[PDB]
Amino acid sequence: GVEIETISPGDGRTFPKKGQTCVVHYTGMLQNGKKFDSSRDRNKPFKFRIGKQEVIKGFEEGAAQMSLGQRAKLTCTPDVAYGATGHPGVIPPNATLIFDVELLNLE
Repeated sequence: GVEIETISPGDGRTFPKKGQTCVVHYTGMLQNGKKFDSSRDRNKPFKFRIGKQEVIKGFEEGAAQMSLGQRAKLTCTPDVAYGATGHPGVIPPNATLIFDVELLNLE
């Protein structure tokens, strides 16, 4: 399940498609917890493409439901990211994810 709660500004029309490589300043957050991940720290804006299952499933669908310049607010279910397994030492088992996501892409 992907829930979008948009911080508005942008265009609302340029949507990501297959074969396109997009650029995201992501920012993680644990529910009732602290940060666990940031692209704001490293200043390297995480260039990735669409459709290769590179990212987790919850972040994947929320990337397509945005447009250029927009700023969404994801909410990922446990079964789409890590929930039974848990990423070792960083994401606990049965975790619910929050993501500050800005889509400033190309192509």
